[PDB]
Amino acid sequence: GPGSMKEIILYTRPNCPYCKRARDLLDKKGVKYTDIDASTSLRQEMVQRANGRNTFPQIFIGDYHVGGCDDLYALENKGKLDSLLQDVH
Repeated sequence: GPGSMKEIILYTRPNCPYCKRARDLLDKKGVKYTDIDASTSLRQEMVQRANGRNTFPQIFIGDYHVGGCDDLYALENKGKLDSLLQDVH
């Protein structure tokens, strides 16, 4: 059958000295991450239709909302790498 690849979306402002880790890992693996401006005007609607209902900053991946930046790292190192990679893929 055909293939299947998910996409990663980060919801936050461009002034995130921590998010650099998340974006770094993604680009390092070789995936396409979408940077969503903190502006709720578009973030609220995006995150709302992305998960179903939400209006706060966090790290979205495929069909799941992580939350914190380091979170993705810890989980990925804990064994959730498969999911993260499968989502960012």
